[PDB]
Amino acid sequence: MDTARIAVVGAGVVGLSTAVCISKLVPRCSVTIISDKFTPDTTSDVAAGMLIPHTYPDTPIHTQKQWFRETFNHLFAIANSAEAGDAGVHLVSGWQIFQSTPTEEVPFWADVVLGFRKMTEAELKKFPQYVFGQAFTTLKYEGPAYLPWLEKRIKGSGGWTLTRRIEDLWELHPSFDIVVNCSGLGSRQLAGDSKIFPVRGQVLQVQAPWVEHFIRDGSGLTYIYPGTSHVTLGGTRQKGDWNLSPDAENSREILSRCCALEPSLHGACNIREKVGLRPYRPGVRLQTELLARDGQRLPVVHHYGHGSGGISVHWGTALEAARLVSECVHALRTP
Ligand SMILES: Cc1cc2nc3c(=O)[nH]c(=O)nc-3n(C[C@H](O)[C@H](O)[C@H](O)COP(=O)(O)OP(=O)(O)OC[C@H]3O[C@@H](n4cnc5c(N)ncnc54)[C@H](O)[C@@H]3O)c2cc1C
Repeated sequence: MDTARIAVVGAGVVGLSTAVCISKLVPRCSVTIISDKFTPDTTSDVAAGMLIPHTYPDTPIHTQKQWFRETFNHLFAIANSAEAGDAGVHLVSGWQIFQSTPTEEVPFWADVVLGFRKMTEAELKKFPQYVFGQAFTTLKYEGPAYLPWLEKRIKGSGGWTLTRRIEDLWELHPSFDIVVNCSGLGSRQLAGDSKIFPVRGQVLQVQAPWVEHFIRDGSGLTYIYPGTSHVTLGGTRQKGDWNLSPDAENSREILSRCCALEPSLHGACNIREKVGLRPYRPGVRLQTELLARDGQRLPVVHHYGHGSGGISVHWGTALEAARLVSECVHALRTP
């Protein structure tokens, strides 16, 4: 037929990024986006948005580092472009502190992020309960702004957004050629894999524009991130908690920790708490599965289980997923 009919389930940041890379990799494409919840309210919108490579347990550290590099150098061109307002990608400076001096003070992502260095004595004076610190400048992406921009790009490519429920993948078989699974935590029901589980995270969005440097205490328990609209203050990592009701004691402990780290936070307004379910998987599922039970073929390339560090690597993972897509499309062309 000389045309390929693609499909991407998932409206998260990676669900759209994958279709972007597919539209710019595969020669002949007709990729569509099909998800229950789109860019107004996805788990990628509630996300803080800082580009800090959280260490994946089950992925090669050089592969993960390269993913962060490929993502960073794309967002870095975005921040220097004219569309940085609409795409919502801005350079954010700040510091990563530590309770005790680590054995090695250089991570695997020092030479990619801008100007990795140590905190001076005068900089260590800003935090009395802390011995060692690091200083650097990264990029933060606003989800309620970045994801709509990706939508406006894929619309130019030729895709469209359908809002329907997909209980099982076989609904796409009698029409679509290949399916791209980017449903995130939802894929637990889609692909049946039980490895992915939800890590609950609650963040208080407070408004205080004087804060302009981010502050992360190394532990995931305390992060203070500046935002273009709401300063994002959070440190909750409950595991297996599907509960999306904002619990109050978390809003107490997060505020106490973050207020201790940055004191000027005392005079702040509009302390509105939201929650989210990180789709956690030891290794981000990125492989081509060919499921077909007493029927015709159905190639499905999986792409989920991003965890707490999926945004900082969403472009590299998109590249690898589009690689599998191109390989399988070639397998369909040639016999
Ligand atoms: C509070 C919080 C803070 C975070 N902070 C950071 C951070 O600073 N840095 C970082 O790198 N990462 C961070 N993350 C992680 C990051 O937000 C996610 O891991 C990642 O964006 C999710 O990738 P995804 O697009 O596959 O999943 P999602 O964003 O959840 O996208 C999945 C989408 O697929 C669709 N879908 C789902 N199920 C179905 C179904 N059954 N049928 C049809 N469509 C379906 C829906 O539209 C859904 O929104 C954070 C996460 C949370 C919760």
